[PDB]
Order: sequence, then C-alpha cells, then structure tokens
Amino acid sequence: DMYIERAGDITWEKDAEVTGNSPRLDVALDESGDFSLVE
Amino acid sequence: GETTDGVYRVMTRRLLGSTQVGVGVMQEGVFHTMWHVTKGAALRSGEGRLDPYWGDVKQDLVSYCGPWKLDAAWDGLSEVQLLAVPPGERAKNIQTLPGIFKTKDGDIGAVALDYPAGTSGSPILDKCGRVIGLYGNGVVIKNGSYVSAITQGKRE
Ligand SMILES: CC(C)NC(=O)[C@H](Nc1ccc2c(c1)CNC2)c1cc(Cl)cc2[nH]ncc12
Repeated sequence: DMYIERAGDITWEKDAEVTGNSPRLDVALDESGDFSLVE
Repeated sequence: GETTDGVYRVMTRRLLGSTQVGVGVMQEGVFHTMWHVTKGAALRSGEGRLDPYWGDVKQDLVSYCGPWKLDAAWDGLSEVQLLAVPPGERAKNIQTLPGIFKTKDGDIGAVALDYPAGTSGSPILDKCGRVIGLYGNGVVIKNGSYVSAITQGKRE
C-alpha cells in the first residue's frame, strides 16, 4: 500500500548547482509509454 | 489528510522497510505524478485516502483528487531547475539547460540529469516557479547516462 510524505516547497533557488548537458536526441514513443532511440 | 501545495515522496511498505517508488506535485488540491510509479493505485496521505481521477499510460501521467492542473511550458530557450527529491536524501534544486527529443509528433524538452529511479515524478521548474513538467520518463544513451523528457499533462 502506497503513501505520500511532504518533501519541500516548489520554488526556484537562485544560485543552485548548474550542471548537465543539452542534447538533441531522435526518439520514438510507443503505446506502452516507453521511449526509445532512433538512428 | 495533508493537502498542502508542494513536492511529496511516494513510498511503499510491501518491500523491505520503507521504499521510495517515486515523487509527486500537490497543487490546487490535486496530486500529480508519473503513471509507472503508482500504476494507478490509490494513495494514502496520513489517515486520508487519495484516489486516481485521470490517467494515461502513453503520456505516463496520473492525477489524484481532480483533473491535471499543471500547465506551464518550457520556452525552448531558458535554463530550468530539476527539484530532485532522491530516495532518502533531501530535496535539491539542480539547474540545467534542456535539450530536445525529436519525435514524429513534435519536439519535447529533455533534461540530461542522472538520478535513481525513485526520483521519478520530480518537478521541473521555470524562473517564475511554475511546474513545466515531471522528470522520470526517458531514455538511456550510448554512455549509459540517463536523459528524461519534460513530461507535461494537458489542463481543462
Ligand atoms: C526504462 C527507463 C529507461 N525509463 C525510465 O525513465 C525509468 N522509469 C520508467 C519510466 C517510464 C516507464 C517505465 C519506467 C515503465 N514503463 C513506462 C527510469 C527513471 C529514472 Cl528517474 C531513472 C532511471 N534510470 N534507468 C531507468 C530510469
């Protein structure tokens, strides 16, 4: 049986960890909601 | 029970101890999360009970108590923040610039951040503080890294 517990407020934090790349991926969304790469 | 706006963890007791299966967003009396996390099952908030209202496996989204309320969208230009709530660790804003998922039906935003599966459902935010989507449904690329889509539902 599942349950929810609060974890925080939804707010933008000025000056936070700036990390991660921004790629252009070619993808396919199937009927089961799963993503897959297309080449 | 608790219906305060904010980010929540989705936990379970069917496994050893307590396990975090995902995350969600409570807003306007409605609890928004990813479908794969709950599988459309009813949730419990304290002694209160949340029931599913709307859901769709292809979109991989589900809302409790009411219809989907989050409607802000990524502008295609600005940097965004992933409010990651990882299993057992404190909520943490990780700012990034999103990429693109090119599908036959149109382009979708994408965040290339790496978090455990139990973080599925964490809100993606804009400079205004508006939830522009949920993190947790994506693909694994060449180098084993994980890239999630910016999954946003439709409002009524
Ligand atoms: C399969 C995987 C590549 N896709 C994911 O997005 C993982 N969850 C997931 C998402 C959507 C669907 C299901 C599962 C089931 N079918 C619909 C997932 C989430 C997160 Cl936050 C970190 C992850 N690391 N590896 C997978 C992984």
